[PDB]
Formats: sequence, C-alpha cells, structure tokens
Amino acid sequence: AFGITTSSSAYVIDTNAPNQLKFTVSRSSCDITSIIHYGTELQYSSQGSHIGSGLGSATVTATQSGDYIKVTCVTDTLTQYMVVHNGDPIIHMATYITAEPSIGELRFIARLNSDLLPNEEPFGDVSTTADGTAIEGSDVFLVGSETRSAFYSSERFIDDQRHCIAGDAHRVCMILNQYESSSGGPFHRDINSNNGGSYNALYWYMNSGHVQTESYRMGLHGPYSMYFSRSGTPSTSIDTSFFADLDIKGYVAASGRGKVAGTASGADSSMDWVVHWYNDAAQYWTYTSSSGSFTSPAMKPGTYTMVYYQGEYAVATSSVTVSAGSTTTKNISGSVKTGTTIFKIGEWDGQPTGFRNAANQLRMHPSDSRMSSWGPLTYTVGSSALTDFPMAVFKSVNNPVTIKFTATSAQTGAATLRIGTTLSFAGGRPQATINSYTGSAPAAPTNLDSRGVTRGAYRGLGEVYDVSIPSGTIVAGTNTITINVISGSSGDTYLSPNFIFDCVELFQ
Ligand SMILES: C[C@@H]1O[C@@H](O[C@@H]2[C@H](O)[C@@H](O)[C@@H](O[C@H]3[C@H](O[C@@H]4[C@H](O)[C@@H](O)[C@@H](O[C@H]5[C@H](O[C@@H]6[C@H](O)[C@@H](O)[C@@H](O)O[C@@H]6C(=O)O)O[C@@H](C)[C@H](O)[C@H]5O)O[C@@H]4C(=O)O)O[C@@H](C)[C@H](O)[C@H]3O)O[C@@H]2C(=O)O)[C@H](O)[C@H](O)[C@H]1O
Ligand SMILES: [Ca+2]
Repeated sequence: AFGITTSSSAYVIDTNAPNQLKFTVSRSSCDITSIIHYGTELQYSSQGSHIGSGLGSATVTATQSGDYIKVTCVTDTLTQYMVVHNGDPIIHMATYITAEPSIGELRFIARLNSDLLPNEEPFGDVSTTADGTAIEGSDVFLVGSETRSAFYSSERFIDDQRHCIAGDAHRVCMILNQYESSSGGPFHRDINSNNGGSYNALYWYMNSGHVQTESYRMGLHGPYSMYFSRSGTPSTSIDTSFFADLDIKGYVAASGRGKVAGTASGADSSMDWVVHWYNDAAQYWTYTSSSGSFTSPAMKPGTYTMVYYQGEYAVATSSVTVSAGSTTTKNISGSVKTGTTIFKIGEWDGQPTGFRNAANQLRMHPSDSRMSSWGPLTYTVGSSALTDFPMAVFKSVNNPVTIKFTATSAQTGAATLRIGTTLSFAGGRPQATINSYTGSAPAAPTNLDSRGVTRGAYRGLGEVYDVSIPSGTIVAGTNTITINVISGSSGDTYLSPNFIFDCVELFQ
C-alpha cells in the first residue's frame, strides 16, 4: 500500500508503483539505505544514497498529503526533500541550501548495485573506471589500455534532461528539468554517472568547482526526479508542479513566475542559437527556433543579464526584467565582426569543434592511444584539414603551433591575427610570432582552479587574443605564424599550462 512505515531508526516509503518501489530513509542521517524495485534490492549496502557523502545527522519527518508522501531532512544550512506520488516509481527530490556545503560542491549521489546496474547511459563504459588504475589525480583511470573518468559521462546542462544507469532487468534515470539554481550557464557539464568498481554511481551535480565560471546560487535546487524502470526508458516529461502544495522552502510555483519571449537575429545560421538569462538568484536558457524565435522557461521575477549565442559564442548581451504572470517581449540581435579574411581556422562557435581530437576529448583522456598525435604539427593553410589542427596546445606537449599560409601582394597591409580560445589551464595563453615579428605577451587569464581538458571539458571563459600585425610584415608568398602558449607555471604533459582553441582568424 501507498504509505509510510515507521521504526525507531527509519521511515520506509512505499510509492505503490505497479512494479513496486519502496525505499528506506534513515531517521538519523537521511541516507537512503535500501531501495526495493520489483522485489530487488538496488541500494549499495556499505554507503547510503544521499547529498554529497552524507548529511551525517538530520532532523527527519515524513508526512502524507493526499496522494503524495513528503520526507523532509533538516540540517543547519541544507534541507533535503523527497516526494513520491501514489502509483509512480519515482523519487522526486529538491535541495534547499542557505549556504554552499563545506565540500564546495552540491551533488546528489545514488550508490546502486553495479551487478544489476552495470551500464551507463547515454555514453556507455567511458565513465566505467572499475578495475582502473589512476593516471591523473584519483579521477582518471586506465582500464586495460583505455582511459576512463566519471567526467566522460558529462553533458552540457542544456542537453542533459536525462541520464541513467541500467542492466537487463532494471534502469534508474535522473530526470532534470530545473537547472535554475546551478552555476556555469547552459554549456556547463558535470559528472553524471560512474561505475567505479564497488557500485554504479548516478548523480546530479547541482553545482561544483569542475570548470566553474560562476558564483554558487542559494535557495531551492531542482526539483529533480530519480525514476525506476524494469526495461522501459522514462520520458523526460515529468510533472513536478505538485511541489507547490507541499510547503517546499525556496519553491516558487508557476504563478510566481514570468517569461521573456522574442526573436534573436543576425548570428551565424549554420549554428544552433541559444538565449541565456542569469542573475545571482537564477539562470535560465533556451534554444531558439531556426527563425530565431524563443520563449524562456518559467522564470523567477527580477532583472537578468540576457545573452545570445551562436553555438557557445556570445554575439550580444542585454538586460531584461521579469514580472510574475506576464511575458516580457524582448528581441536580441548581433553578429561576430572581424574583417576581410585572409584565412580562418575553425568557426566562431565557442567550441574546439572540428579540430584534431575534439570529439575524442569529451569521452577520453588526451594520453589515450586512440587520440591522434598532438604534435607539434605544422598546419599549412590550403593543404591541411581542420582535423590536422590541434584542439589544444600544451606548453609541454605540442608547443608551439606552427601555421603556414600563402598571401598575395594585395594582402600585405595591416592585419589582426585573432586567437580565440574556450578554456585555459595553469595560466595558459598564446603569444604569436608572424614571420620575424613578435606580438606582446598577454597577462595571465583568470584561474578557474580546475582541470578541464583532461576531464572532458572545454567551456571556460572564452578568452580572445588579438595581435596587431603592421603593414608589410605579411609578405607575398609563404608566411609563418608561431603560436606559443606562455605561462609562469609548470606541469607534466597534459597538466602543463594550456588552452583549448576556438577559432584562429587572420583578417584585414
Ligand atoms: C591532478 C590533481 O589536480 C588537482 O586537483 C584538484 C583537487 O585536489 C582534486 O581533488 C579534484 O577536485 C575536484 C573533486 O571532484 C570530484 C567529485 O566532485 C568529488 O566529490 C570527489 O569525489 C570522490 C568522492 O569521495 C569521497 C571522498 O572524497 C573519498 O575520500 C572517500 O571518503 O569517499 C567519499 C565518497 O563520497 O564516497 O565521491 C566519490 C563518490 C567519488 O568516487 C570520489 O572520486 O572527487 C572528484 C575528483 O574529481 O577527484 O573534488 C571536489 C571536492 C573538488 O571541489 C573538485 O575541485 O580536482 C581538482 C582540480 O582539478 O583542480 C590538484 O593539483 C591535485 O593535487 C592533483 O592530484
Ligand atoms: Ca570553434
């Protein structure tokens, strides 16, 4: 039956789902210590499923409100909520914080039986580190001859409404339709799952210091939903609006929200367009249609910075105010301006898209034998393919990048060499030589104090480095550009100072 079974040490919540879902919540710690789905225990028995590594101690209450059961766990700065609906094999959750946890990240982790749930979806065994030997920190492993990381399960938050772990008789998915309290914007990615040897971990990283570009946000994180299937795959259309009736702290209901609608225009139409709104309280985003039309998700009232991307490259920024119960009509337009192009390597999309190893980097370590050579490589404009240009240059792996290009006598005037990047590590930034002419050393970029390129990430601050080339420095015939990554810092191989490339353009 749908209901709560109480003992001194626990509440057993029964969702009354057709294929059975009961779970045990510790009244002392708020740990999920047992999960029975279709007569089968799914929960790792040594460690609970919980926020972080455990709340440790919490004040726990359970109540029925009609066809809903709510479990509340209170700590000093964090309230954890679990809500179930009669008939549904889902643990709905929401996490209310007034401060960032001590550890400096906010995650939920489900620690589940890896024999029954060995697989990871949608990306496969790339995040299975079981039987792996660490090759970097304690988060990148070698399994046989293949490199592996929990990070290789990651996905841009804008595209991460569902990820799961699974076996032949059970599937457990995270359903994620509310990223408003997270940090890093639409292109932030994070750890999703990890079969690490003892159990298979399923996550939602509400926030983290993994390639973090923003301050943390307080208030209610989620709702998020952990779905339990036999062999089905749950839709991402899961109604959580019943949270409005359960006095969830920090919860703002539909009627407390407003929107922004309009049309974005002017950007590169070969790319997906994204509109992004943020302030200290909340962040929202949406893809636009191919005509540029957009309607924001339901937004908390307030004033927001509004950004228009082609790919992950901001072409315009603006400000907008949202009122509860109304739609603010707000258009946005803009484009990337350069000049008359001599050559262009890659595209202005805020990604290493198309470069050598770009597709692999998301799902493996740069040391992986399946990677193509890092170089040093000479890219000759007109003969070399884009997949011959390294996605990253490391001070101590493939430094420098040499570019060969032909110019006509009509192209010997003043130019700007533009070096567009996505993300830096250890102070990495480019200094350019063109023929016998050396550009200035730019100052160190902001340090994000995080590995990235070795952990499947590329979305950083997107620094752009322009070099003014005087007239008559470019010559008719062959020319040479040397891109050196400079930095006062030092490191072994892929942890040496580096940056990931976005686009390299020479224009007049
Ligand atoms: C090469 C490396 O580079 C630099 O590294 C720093 C930093 O020193 C390093 O720890 C790493 O930090 C990030 C990291 O993020 C990951 C997870 O989000 C985090 O929860 C953690 O996960 C582990 C965790 O285990 C718990 C506990 O830590 C264990 O000791 C044990 O008790 O079990 C606990 C448990 O909950 O089970 O959770 C497990 C489920 C998981 O399996 C564990 O991996 O670590 C992850 C990781 O990537 O290592 O940790 C958080 C707290 C931090 O905020 C992140 O920055 O990466 C940093 C960086 O990239 O800069 C340093 O130079 C370092 O010395 C060097 O070795
Ligand atoms: Ca690019």
